[PDB]
Amino acid sequence: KVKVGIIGGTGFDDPNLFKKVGVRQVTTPFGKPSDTLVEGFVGDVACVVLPRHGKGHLIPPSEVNYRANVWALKDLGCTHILATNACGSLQEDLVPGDFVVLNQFMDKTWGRENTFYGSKPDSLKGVLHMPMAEPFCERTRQILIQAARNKSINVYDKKTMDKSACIHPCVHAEGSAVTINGPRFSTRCESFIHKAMGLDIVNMTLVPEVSLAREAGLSYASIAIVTDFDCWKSEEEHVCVDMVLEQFRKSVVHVREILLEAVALIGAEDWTKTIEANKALVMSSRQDL
Amino acid sequence: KVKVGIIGGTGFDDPNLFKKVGVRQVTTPFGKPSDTLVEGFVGDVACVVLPRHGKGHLIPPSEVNYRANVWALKDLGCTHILATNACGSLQEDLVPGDFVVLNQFMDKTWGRENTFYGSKPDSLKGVLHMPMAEPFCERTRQILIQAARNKSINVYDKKTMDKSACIHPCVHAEGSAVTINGPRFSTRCESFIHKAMGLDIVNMTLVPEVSLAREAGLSYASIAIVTDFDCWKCVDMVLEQFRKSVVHVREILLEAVALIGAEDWTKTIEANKALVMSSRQDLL
Amino acid sequence: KVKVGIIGGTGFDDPNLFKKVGVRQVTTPFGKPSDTLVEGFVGDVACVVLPRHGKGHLIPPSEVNYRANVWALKDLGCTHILATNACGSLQEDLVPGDFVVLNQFMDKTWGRENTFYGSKPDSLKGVLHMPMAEPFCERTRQILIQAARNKSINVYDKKTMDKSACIHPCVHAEGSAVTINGPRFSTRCESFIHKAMGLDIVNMTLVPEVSLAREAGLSYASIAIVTDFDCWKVDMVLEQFRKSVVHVREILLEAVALIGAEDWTKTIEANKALVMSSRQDLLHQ
Ligand SMILES: Nc1ncnc2[nH]cnc12
Ligand SMILES: Nc1ncnc2[nH]cnc12
Ligand SMILES: Nc1ncnc2[nH]cnc12
Repeated sequence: KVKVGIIGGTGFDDPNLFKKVGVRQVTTPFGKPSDTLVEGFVGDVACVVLPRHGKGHLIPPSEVNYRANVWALKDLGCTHILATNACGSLQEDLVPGDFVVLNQFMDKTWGRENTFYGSKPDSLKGVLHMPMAEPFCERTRQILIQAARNKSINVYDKKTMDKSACIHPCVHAEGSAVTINGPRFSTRCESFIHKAMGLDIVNMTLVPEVSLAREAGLSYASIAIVTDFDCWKSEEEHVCVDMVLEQFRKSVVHVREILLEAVALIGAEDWTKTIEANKALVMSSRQDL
Repeated sequence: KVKVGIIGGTGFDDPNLFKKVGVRQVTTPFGKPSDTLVEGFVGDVACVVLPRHGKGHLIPPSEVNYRANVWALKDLGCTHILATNACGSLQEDLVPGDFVVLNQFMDKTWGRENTFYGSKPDSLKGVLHMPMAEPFCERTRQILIQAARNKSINVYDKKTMDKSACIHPCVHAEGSAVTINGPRFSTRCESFIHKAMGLDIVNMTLVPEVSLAREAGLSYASIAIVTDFDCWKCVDMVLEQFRKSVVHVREILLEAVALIGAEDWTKTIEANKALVMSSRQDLL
Repeated sequence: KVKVGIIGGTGFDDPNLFKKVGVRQVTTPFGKPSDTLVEGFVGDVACVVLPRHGKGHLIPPSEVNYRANVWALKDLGCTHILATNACGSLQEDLVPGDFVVLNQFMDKTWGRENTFYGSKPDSLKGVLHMPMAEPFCERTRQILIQAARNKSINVYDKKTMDKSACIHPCVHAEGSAVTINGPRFSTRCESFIHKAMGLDIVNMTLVPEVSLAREAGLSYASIAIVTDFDCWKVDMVLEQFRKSVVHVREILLEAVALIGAEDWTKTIEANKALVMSSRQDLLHQ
């Protein structure tokens, strides 16, 4: 059957999503995960929760062992990963309190281990060139959107709905993220350049987590929590740590509701062909073979 | 009391701007700084000078230990840092021989240690998320512009003056820089792309120096020397002009130190320190 | 005094361009190269070939030791380097099966050793700031283009010819590449941003290879093989890539012959003089 890993960002250190069955420590060919993993059940759906930044939020986005976290969830038999990401908005219609079910990204990270395969010692032998045109699992994306509908959260889809139909607080049914390396926030100059490229939000944690998930043969979807307008607007709306966590409290209640419904909706369907296609995509991407 | 640190770039490998009182061979948690630090006074204002690339200019931009350079100045009690940066112009009105008091940047560096904090080698415990919307100390920026005026150098502010005020050589009162990693210069393709993004100049050394200065609680301002047009558009004349630009910048730096020491900075220093404290993600 | 090195990418992990005269297992001051280097002759012209990814194609683009590859070729006496690079098209008129003799690039790589000089122990002493406005050797570019003409391969020059004179498959007489770090391909978002910038193709291996070749005082030119459209827009592509490899081999063999047919004394002089004039450490400025 299925088993859903949850990767919690800011505000989701120990989200108490179910009734904790146990705590498990996993070892990985790529090092230790950010923390031990909490195993349990949402309904009768197996679920495991892993905080991205560890215990007391001591691991910055740039130094998170994304390889170990994803592989640990794969090792425990996860078929899916749902992840949360706090983010700043680059557009007027994405406002604090909204959420975004991302479908695209632009990568500006560096110095992070972004692949399981290579020639280095602590890498799997081989060369893996994975396609990433649409880098998320689309079925799992639509689960997150449907979970929002089931919880009476407004859903805004810019592909068919105009900006006059956008009703806050809402889940944006698509969106593109630029992932910066951190730990600093962007300059106004960088923020305007990203905006001019058409990007919707900026975060620090999406990449390479999303890429490694696909490399691992797992279905991955992310829901971003809009906490601020980055720094392209007026000075009082400029992002800081205080502003990011201030918006978060009312949002985490709704995000947790979305995540819990999504896990149940995943367990209500058959994923046999999707899981097989995920694994076959990894094999067809090996260019050493 | 104020104490002004100066980080000298290309053309300032061993400036000797004042009668030196002493020299400090220091070390920091993040390693050795680029060279010995030279101590003296401009009037009654204490001043410390270090060459970004070392006395021999043997250290390329991506291998400069920016963390050690900023922290060594912090350890000596510096309240300000003034820095020079040689650059290429991406825009028609910024010509070789001009200067730019930068107020913005777009970062394309990689592989450099750009934060004092983390879970990394030598890094301090914690997670620091500094706001960087306007990344310089604005008071110190205006002191640089004011020093240029008192040195009879034309000041051009495109936001507030007409085109006819752009008389060369001039100090541009604002501007944005793309910081590339080096050591190679840009291709024509890259230069065209950076120009289309609206950037004013290209350089190799501003980042992470400016970021670490804010992390250290110090007021930072940069004055860039336009040394040529980047390749979106004879070397004996360019070299002679750069020598004149170095003379102009030495005089701006010396005047700037005196202007800084004429004002009180208690509030700004405390505000710099408080911004660091409120940026600790692990503590909130 | 002329000797042509060849760096083969995808489709050239086991090149077999000429009869192997000698097989060199070399080391460099910057590590070992991707594989043994094979020496031989194309006609009377000495030649050296090296698979960028190794025979097993086990080395991904970001882990290739570009320093060692370029330096090993130079240590063996090479004056030129011809390189192949598989790529995706970002433009309508560059169709799979076409080739591109590149003249420009935009670099989005990171974490790769991109210079021979510096202050670390595994680098040469000094600070080298190389100009790169037109980063390839123009004479060698034109030899690749002329080689395509001599082998009856269409050449499309957008500066000279009409857009309807673009007959496929063809060698494009110019073009710009974005080099991404890999190993993953681009997202649709990134592909559209790159296309919006005006870039022609996307690849993973051009940089820092082209930059190190100029640092080494060598004439470098690249021929890119369009294998697909990038995602702005399995067997039929494999058969199309098989045909592309055959015609790229023909271009490479002909280009070596054309290089050996001319005098390069002044060009080589200028290559070496550019390295020396680009030193900015003060005791060797
Ligand atoms: N403005 C911002 N930039 C990057 N990451 C963020 N996380 C929350 N707000 C952010
Ligand atoms: N064109 C240029 N690009 C980058 N750094 C420079 N320093 C001086 N000129 C430069
Ligand atoms: N689309 C693509 N992107 C990067 N490298 C490639 N090599 C072949 N096709 C490619």
